[PDB]
Amino acid sequence: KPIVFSGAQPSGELTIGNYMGALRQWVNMQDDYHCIYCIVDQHAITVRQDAQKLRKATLDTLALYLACGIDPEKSTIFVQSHVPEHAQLGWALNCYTYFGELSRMTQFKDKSARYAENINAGLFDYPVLMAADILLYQTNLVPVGEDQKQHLELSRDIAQRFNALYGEIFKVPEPFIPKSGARVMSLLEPTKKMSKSDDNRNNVIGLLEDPKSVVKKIKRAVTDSDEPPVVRYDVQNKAGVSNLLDILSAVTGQSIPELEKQKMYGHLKGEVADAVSGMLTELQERYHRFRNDEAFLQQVMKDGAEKASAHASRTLKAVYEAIGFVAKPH
Amino acid sequence: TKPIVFSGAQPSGELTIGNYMGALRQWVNMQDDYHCIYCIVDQHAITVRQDAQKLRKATLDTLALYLACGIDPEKSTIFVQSHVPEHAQLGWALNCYTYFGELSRMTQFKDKSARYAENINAGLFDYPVLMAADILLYQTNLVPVGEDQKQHLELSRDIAQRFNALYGEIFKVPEPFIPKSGARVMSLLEPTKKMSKSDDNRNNVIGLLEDPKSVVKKIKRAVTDSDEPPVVRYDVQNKAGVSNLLDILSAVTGQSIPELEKQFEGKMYGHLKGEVADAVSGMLTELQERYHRFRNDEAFLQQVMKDGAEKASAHASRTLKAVYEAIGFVAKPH
Ligand SMILES: Nc1ncnc2c1ncn2[C@@H]1O[C@H](COP(=O)(O)OP(=O)(O)OP(=O)(O)O)[C@@H](O)[C@H]1O
Ligand SMILES: Nc1ncnc2c1ncn2[C@@H]1O[C@H](COP(=O)(O)OP(=O)(O)OP(=O)(O)O)[C@@H](O)[C@H]1O
Ligand SMILES: C[C@H]1c2c[nH]c3cccc(c23)S[C@H]1C(=O)O
Ligand SMILES: C[C@H]1c2c[nH]c3cccc(c23)S[C@H]1C(=O)O
Ligand SMILES: [Mg+2]
Ligand SMILES: [Mg+2]
Repeated sequence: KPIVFSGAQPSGELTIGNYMGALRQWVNMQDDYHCIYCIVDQHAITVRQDAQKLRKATLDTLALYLACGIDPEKSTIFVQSHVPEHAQLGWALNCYTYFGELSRMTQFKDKSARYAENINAGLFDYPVLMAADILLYQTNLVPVGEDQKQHLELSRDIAQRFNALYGEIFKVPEPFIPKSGARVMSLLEPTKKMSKSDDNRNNVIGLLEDPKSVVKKIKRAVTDSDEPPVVRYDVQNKAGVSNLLDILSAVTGQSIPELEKQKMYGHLKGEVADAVSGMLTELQERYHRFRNDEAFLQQVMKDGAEKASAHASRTLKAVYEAIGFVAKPH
Repeated sequence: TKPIVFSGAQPSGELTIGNYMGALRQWVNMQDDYHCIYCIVDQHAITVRQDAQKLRKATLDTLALYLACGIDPEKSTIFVQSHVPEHAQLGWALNCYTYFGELSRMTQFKDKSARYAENINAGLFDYPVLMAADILLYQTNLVPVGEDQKQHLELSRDIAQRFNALYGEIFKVPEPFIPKSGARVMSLLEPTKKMSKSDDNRNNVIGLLEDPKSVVKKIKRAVTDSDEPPVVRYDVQNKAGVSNLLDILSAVTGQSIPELEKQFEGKMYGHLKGEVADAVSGMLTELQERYHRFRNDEAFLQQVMKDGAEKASAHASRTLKAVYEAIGFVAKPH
């Protein structure tokens, strides 16, 4: 069985874009792959977090994984900072990553624009720690949304570069990007993707949004000024309507069967809202159960970090041995 | 309760008289009045490409030379950086509180980028952050380094202050200790660049294990100026090679530059070179008598690293625990 690894930041409440781009695939892959899923709190602090909100968001993210169907008896689930090997491989991989590879990254430039007062070395080094997360587990396949394609390309290049110097230390990982829902767009600015960290909460549908909020947010989503108004797919010219179709389509898997609903944008918006909320209520029932069982959350983190540590330590010893470090005395 | 001292050196070649005068001599001398922790920073070393077999050998070479110089494992904690995972862990955390601009302004990154233009890697750029992690983990008060690391230590002070301003008094704010002489010993054939263990041209450096004959030859060929008559006077701008010899002699003997200039009135650079070579070789006799016994005692080397890593881990994990609590991480279940 190939190995699957993927992560999400506790930087906010997971969104429907997180669900369609990543989490839905994570759940689907649990029988055909040895799946390892991580709450990457070390990545989350590359953007300034209130300390209380970060601890809460870590546990919220864990309960949301569980609520979406990530099964701790099938998959390893763990918190990144609980496994020191991630930071240790992160440093070693820095020494095999070109500065130019990092400065050219779309996320670094975009987040630097968004956080001009906190352009820190963690933001720059983000893809290297990502590569470390992935390569530690001899990962074959990495289910992510479209925005992480470039980062995953670096992970592939780093694995191959290190292997060329030292032998077959790493597996070379490949992305798994879904054909629908890989880049869900912001409701009030459909030219930019939906991001859980957005200060403007109305761009985003969180997985825990009650039915009234969903109606309100979807009703106000930016749509085009065509005359007459019809539901057609043109990302360059009907970005908002196209994103609303993508959301409903990747929620019900039909495509042009909805394109054949030839009504007004308010009919689409009422349907998206009802459909989206029907999904959440099932998820939300499991969440409110998992989130308030602290003993269960602690057991899942404990068991998951122990499982991850066994694999991560094996790869890291091999890396340290290859590089030339004196082994830690036992 | 003694103030805490931390310092490191990379396993990147035989330590030089520059490493000794700028750092190692002070390391030894601070062992009685400070709680001293000294590190072989192999994770920093790999920011420049190393052959794996040479790195492993150089790690033990460096450890044995620490011990031969008088670093005392009864008095000091001695360990290899990679043996203590908290260093990389805090290294990542401090990345998130270090500005990209601060790192791009470091002179070392610029200078090494020029030397290794084919390997300008993210480790070389992030070098000072891991350095700050190494130091801040141990609640360090004083960091004995040569002058070239002054800028890097200023960053460590800035990172500690920045972090404490957000989270409370998690870190001690470390201070450099840089000697008044021998803080930047210069290369013998190119006196405008410092002595460096990593220099491909071995005739630029005096390693701590070099014979008296080898010392005499390298000092003899050291670049000087064309003053006729020769003038033994300290002037880095105009007389870099002669000034470096005076600095080296001053660093060995304790004699001031004015005293040495008076001493060498009417004398030739050959007089200066002979006195430098004799002084340097006398400085090295004791550590050279002991090096091979330390280097060939593998059980001793392993035991020192074992005990040191255990002692380091106890202090580092307490600081890292406090850092992770302050940042907002969920603590690992026990
Ligand atoms: N709008 C989106 N559509 C689809 N997938 C997405 C979207 N945003 C993020 N993802 C995916 O979700 C996963 C987790 O990413 P991440 O934790 O960074 O979420 P995020 O919403 O981008 O948060 P942040 O704004 O803090 O970066 C990744 O696989 C990422 O590609
Ligand atoms: N020429 C020098 N004079 C005085 N101190 C020096 C000199 N070179 C290095 N040092 C000091 O020696 C210590 C260890 O530095 P390090 O291990 O990098 O040595 P190095 O000779 O600079 O090697 P490399 O060329 O690999 O950087 C530091 O405190 C550094 O400031
Ligand atoms: C959450 C982030 C992350 C850290 N480690 C990994 C490993 C795999 C995929 C991802 C990540 S996806 C990435 C992102 O920023 O989207
Ligand atoms: C060896 C390097 C290093 C790593 N961690 C530390 C901590 C203190 C002093 C130094 C270092 S000195 C520095 C240098 O490059 O000179
Ligand atoms: Mg993101
Ligand atoms: Mg150096």
